[PDB]
Amino acid sequence: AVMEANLGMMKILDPGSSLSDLRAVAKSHPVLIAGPGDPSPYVTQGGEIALNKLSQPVPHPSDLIPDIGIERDTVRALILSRPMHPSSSSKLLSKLDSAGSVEEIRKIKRLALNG
Amino acid sequence: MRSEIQQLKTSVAVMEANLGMMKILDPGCANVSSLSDLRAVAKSHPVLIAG
Amino acid sequence: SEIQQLKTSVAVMEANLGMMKILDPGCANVSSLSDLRAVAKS
Amino acid sequence: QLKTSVAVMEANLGMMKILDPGCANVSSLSDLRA
Amino acid sequence: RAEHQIILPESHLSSPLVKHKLLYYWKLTGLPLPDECDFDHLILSRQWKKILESSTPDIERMIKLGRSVHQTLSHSSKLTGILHPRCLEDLVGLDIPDSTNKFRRIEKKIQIHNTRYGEPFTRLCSYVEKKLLGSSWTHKIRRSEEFDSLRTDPAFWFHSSWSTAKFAWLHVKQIQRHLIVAARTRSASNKLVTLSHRSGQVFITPELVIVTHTNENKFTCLSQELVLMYADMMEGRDMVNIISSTAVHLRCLAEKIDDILRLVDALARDLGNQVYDVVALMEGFAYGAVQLLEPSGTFAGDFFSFNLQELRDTLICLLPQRIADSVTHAIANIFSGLEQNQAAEMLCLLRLWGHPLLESRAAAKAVRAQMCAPKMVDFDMILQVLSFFKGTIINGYRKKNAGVWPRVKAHTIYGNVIAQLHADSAEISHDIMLREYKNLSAIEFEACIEYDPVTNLSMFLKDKAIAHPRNNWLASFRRNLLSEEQKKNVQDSTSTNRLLIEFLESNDFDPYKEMEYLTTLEYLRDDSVAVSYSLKEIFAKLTKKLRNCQVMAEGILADQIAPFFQGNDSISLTKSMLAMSQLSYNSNRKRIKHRRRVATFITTDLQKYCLNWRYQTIKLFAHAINQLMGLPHFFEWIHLRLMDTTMFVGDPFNPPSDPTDYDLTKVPNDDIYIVSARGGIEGLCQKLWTMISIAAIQLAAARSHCRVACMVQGDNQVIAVTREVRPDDSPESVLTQLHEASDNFFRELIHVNHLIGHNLKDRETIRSDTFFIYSKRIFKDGAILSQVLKNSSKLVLVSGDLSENTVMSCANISSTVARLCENGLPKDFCYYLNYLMSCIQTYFDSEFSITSNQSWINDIPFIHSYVLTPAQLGGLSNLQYSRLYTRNIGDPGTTAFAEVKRLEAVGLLGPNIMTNILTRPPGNGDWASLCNDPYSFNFESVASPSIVLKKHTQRVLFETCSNPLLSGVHTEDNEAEEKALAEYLLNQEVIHPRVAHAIMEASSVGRRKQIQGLVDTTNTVIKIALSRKPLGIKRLARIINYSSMHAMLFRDDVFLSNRANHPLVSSDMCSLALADYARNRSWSPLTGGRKILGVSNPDTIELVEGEILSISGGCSKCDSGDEQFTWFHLPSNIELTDDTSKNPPMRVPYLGAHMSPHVKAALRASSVLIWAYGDNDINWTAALKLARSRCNISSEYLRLLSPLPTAGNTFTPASLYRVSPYVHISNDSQRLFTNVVYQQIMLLGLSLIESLFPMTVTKTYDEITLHLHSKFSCCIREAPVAVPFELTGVAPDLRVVASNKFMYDPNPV
Repeated sequence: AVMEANLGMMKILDPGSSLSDLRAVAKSHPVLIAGPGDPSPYVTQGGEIALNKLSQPVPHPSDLIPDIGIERDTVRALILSRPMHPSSSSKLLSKLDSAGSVEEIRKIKRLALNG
Repeated sequence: MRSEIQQLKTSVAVMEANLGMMKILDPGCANVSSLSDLRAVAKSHPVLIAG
Repeated sequence: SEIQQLKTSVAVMEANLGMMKILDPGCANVSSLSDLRAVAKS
Repeated sequence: QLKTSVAVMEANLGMMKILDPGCANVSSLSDLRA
Repeated sequence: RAEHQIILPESHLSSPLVKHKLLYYWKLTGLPLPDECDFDHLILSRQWKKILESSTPDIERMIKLGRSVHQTLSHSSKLTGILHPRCLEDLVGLDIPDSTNKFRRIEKKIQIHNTRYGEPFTRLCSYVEKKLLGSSWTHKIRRSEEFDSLRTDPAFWFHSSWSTAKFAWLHVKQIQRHLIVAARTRSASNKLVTLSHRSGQVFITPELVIVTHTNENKFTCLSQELVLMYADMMEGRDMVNIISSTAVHLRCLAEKIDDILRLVDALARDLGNQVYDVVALMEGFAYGAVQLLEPSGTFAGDFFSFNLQELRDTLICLLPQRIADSVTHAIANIFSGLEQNQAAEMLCLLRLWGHPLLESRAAAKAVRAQMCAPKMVDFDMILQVLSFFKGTIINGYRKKNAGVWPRVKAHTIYGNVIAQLHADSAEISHDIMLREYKNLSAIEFEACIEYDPVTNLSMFLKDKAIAHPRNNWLASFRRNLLSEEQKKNVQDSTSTNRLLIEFLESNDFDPYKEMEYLTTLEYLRDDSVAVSYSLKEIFAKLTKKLRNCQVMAEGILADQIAPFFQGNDSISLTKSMLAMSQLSYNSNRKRIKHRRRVATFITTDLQKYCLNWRYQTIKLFAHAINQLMGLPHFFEWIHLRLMDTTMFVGDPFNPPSDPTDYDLTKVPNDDIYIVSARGGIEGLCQKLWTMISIAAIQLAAARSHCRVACMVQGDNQVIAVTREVRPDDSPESVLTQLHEASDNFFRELIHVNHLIGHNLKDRETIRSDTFFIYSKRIFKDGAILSQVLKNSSKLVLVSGDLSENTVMSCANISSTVARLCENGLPKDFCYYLNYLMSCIQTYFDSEFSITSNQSWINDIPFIHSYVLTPAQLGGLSNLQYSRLYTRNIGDPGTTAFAEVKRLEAVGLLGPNIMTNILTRPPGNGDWASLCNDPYSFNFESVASPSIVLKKHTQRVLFETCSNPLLSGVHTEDNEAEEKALAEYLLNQEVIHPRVAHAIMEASSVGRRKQIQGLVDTTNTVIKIALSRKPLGIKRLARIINYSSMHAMLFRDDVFLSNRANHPLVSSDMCSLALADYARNRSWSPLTGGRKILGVSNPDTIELVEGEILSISGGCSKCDSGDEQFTWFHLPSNIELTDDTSKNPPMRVPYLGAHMSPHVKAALRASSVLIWAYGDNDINWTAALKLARSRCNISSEYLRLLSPLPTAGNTFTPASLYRVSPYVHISNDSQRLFTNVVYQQIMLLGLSLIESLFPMTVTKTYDEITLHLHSKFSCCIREAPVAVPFELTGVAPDLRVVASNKFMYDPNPV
């Protein structure tokens, strides 16, 4: 009716990773200045405010933007530390140094945790 | 009936005038507040606005 | 009735505008023993 | 009446975020009291 | 002089490590600084050409020390100045042969101790175990191989890895403490000790210790509390090595710990001070190795992989990529392969590299980055949390006040749902709080809570520092370091700036006028308010008025509003937490709609919790509590004051680096400053934040449609999300429902904390089906998970600073060894370990002393019988063998004589010592000393130095007390009233010390003692009160020579005596006959021959004669005519590992109004006085005159309000709970103790059950049944005839002031 004549939306972009999905999923809110200070370093040309993981306005939104060693060490920790029959533990450790990708380590992780 | 509708229209007319004075943020940052608002407000006894 | 629901929907508007007003540190002399509709209407 | 009330609800109550523009810069206390 | 030998230097680290104290003393000598300190902000700015011309002794020692150190190094190369922690690995291997040969003199005597007394210790332990377990278990009484390794290697403390550096750093520490004591005296002695180590030297002064390596041409400098940090970490990691390599279930850890230590030492040479960003992750690797052992495939290895990724990410920024990979692989192989307890034991690796060097500028940057940040919080989520906040307030007030809502404004009750609950005063459900949140958040209250500003009174008596105001803030720093116009802005401070002393001296103190500092907004006009921040890694420093209002606000919230949210305290926290992990999956799996409830756990820690609260988030919650109290403006003060003020991180060696800073309102948001802070400070306003966190947790519970049992103490929050299942429901379905509930709740908790401005992580929070983490203990499947190595790291060798006290040092050793025995160790190992460590203690105090004993320190049977005789009788032993099984509730005298009788029987303690204790000459003795300390003997003894200094400062600080609150506390005749009351109570026909202790504690005399004992007598307070009034000559000579007088008094009384007047009782009678003989003989000059009675209780080990039944059953006692026993049963085939599908049901084992408290104490004194002496008119007149001192009741209201005459006159768990949650107790065939004694028997029985299963055992195999038979004991006595009489004499006057709310109740009840 006569409601959008005063409340200016400000297009907040909470990340609830590129700049496209941030602009795509970004609800517009009428933000209300309560504390003292200057909010001008945190808005952007176009009226958009990017929030942190602590709901903190950030100066530029680009602040908001695998491995095999860790994934093999953790599955060694799962084979070594869980209760398991000692032949089967040595068999799962045998076909783990022969791995060569992140895939087929995840097969052992779902092969060890499922027995 | 109609009198309560008149009070609803008057109360919404008060609400739109109160939202016209709040510091809603726009691109440009016209209505900001300093730290001297608290300093000028704290110089007196805390007041009762109730009614 | 719908008017009786509009009354209790219009009343929490002022009770929320008084809440938004007392969040400002410049509204620090607003005593807590005061109606938030009365804070909103002032 | 039923439409302008929900127009105040959607932009007043559900969508309302509260900004505290904290002094994340290098400026003295007497410079913030200006 | 002798006044300087009272408050000794601290022997252990109690303070942070300031970098610029060390760099002040480094620059003050002419040595080159480290190369990361060339462009330092404080070193390049101070005027050293005036500092070095002060010609104080503190600078002359440094200049002479630099001429000493520089002379030994060479000019052919570059002198390097390596700073901590880049010198961990070199000081790790420090090897002074002058301290090795000085500890080998102690080792040579401990080996003679073993070869003379180790076989009677075996005989003792086998004796007590054969008595408590019967002679049908006698083919299973062997000493543990922990005990046997302690028995073959007596010098466990001397022959481990890390022992040579432990020797060297303890000798360097004791030399530097001696030099500080010598430098207190104005003298001209050579205060420079040079030791020579393997390839280098060590230079010791009261301020620096310099270690020089001469082949590498390097040196390092260490400050006063940095050699304490090195000494503490050396004996800590050495004792961790000793305990982990002796204990059988820990021997795989020992090598691992050496690896995990030495590797990180090698990182400290090239990570530097950021190596403690690696050390901080070590805790995480102990929490992820427990989560490897999950019942499902979910949650397993999530936090482990997260910490391994964090360790890689911290290493790749500083190291090469290959070394980061190899170190990450090494950390991954250390923490892998562990058990459930062995993974929790690796929480000892926290304080084991020590602490970083702190500075104010980096701490202030870390605070400004998060406390001056902008925030954007959602208003609707504040309304939802406020709805649950106000609904929890309404339900809590309704529960407390018998079904009545708070006084709600009638025009603020919106809708038809809350207006219907208001008329019925019905309890609001969480679903109505979520549905009707727009109507429940908008509700207002009225003044319907009568608060009380001063309630606790112990929080106003704490030794908290007060910041001197902001026109004098440059007195925060050392005046030597300020600039020339910064020295002109420093004034003299007449105050002491302590909360205690400036609370006592502040007359015209009205609490309701001190709260007007906040309600009237006068804290915000006031231009003298300064806040100072402290160096840490929880503490600030406020001004006087603002600290008073903060203490009041915390007390008011914790007294009135905080129990509405339930807070969700030692036994009741191992019953609310040990029963909370009974809800886990593996606790009830043999059991597996709405029949049986299970839970899965979420331990969350919020990122930067206290300094992300804004005024915009907390304002409506503070508004609700202000309306509920009737206060215009009280509970939102911290954000409004810190927005308007500037604060600084205060440290005496860290001044402002700009020499032209004089006024705080003009300094930039820079160096040490936080200008207009918007967050909160930790500890301040904690109760409000905990309540808002509970409201958010219950909101996340209702938004995800589940029930939740939480527990939150700030940023550490523990949630059990619960789910009700069928017994015939499949275990896969139970695990699936728990995982879905934990996922839904955890998403909603993320969501409602992000919108009120907080961050708990998606990966750092530990979610688990099995365990949770509370007070840094892991609670896992109804059991507490072991931390023996943490307690081993604190098994240290000097305790306290108030004198050279050996008794208190051996007492700390005994308490730590008892805490080791509680975390599951063999009993014989802990008992002989305490003997050997107490011998190490008592030989470490004749040598290595920083301040006569030549006759008795070379006497091995004296040192044996002096460390093994109990402390109640004059020896050093604060560990009876009964304390290994249970708690010390009972009579200390009968336990003392029972241990002496056992030690005499097995051959440890000689026959002379028993008869010399029995024929011991009596002490001075008063009726007041018998009343204030019952269970006590009138033996000649020296008073403990801590008791004397504590009592002196309590008597000195209350001489200048002037405030109207607590005005009648310090009277001029309180000692005369105490002597008169004790002579009235005790000097009767029948002498009862315990009921007289109860009466005097319930009167105004014990109330004065209780109020004066609330003051915080720290070392600074004791220094202040000794400066304001000196101690004397006799008392101070007793403080200084306390240990020699204690030892020579043992030598004269009970070790070396003739005693031709042989006593009546012999050494073979029961120990309570012995203790009654010793009391009746010792108090005989005071008493005159009457029987001090009503005191002694039987020792629990001496009382019972246990028996474990055979396979067929039947006991050799009950075959001999015995019927009185307690029955203990343990079911067969109990798993103690994750395979809990066939375990018996687990339960919590056995562990142990509406008036003013003045009327409660008065009625308690009335009940005790009529119960103990008689019930007639003179006894009731005396009961009236004693109860009249605390309240204002009349004679007829005593007789209809006094209770019936009765016998009423996790931080540290009692034990691990592995097989004690399965034991069944029947105290049915024993009818004599159906009382304290059957509690002792039940606890002894549970400790004997769990003693049967060492930590290497995960499965039971048979059934165990105990009969604790106690019928044919020598220590069984029938209760005597209570003979009433009239109290001869008249009761003392017991005058009282009427204005005190803390000592008197003027209302006629």
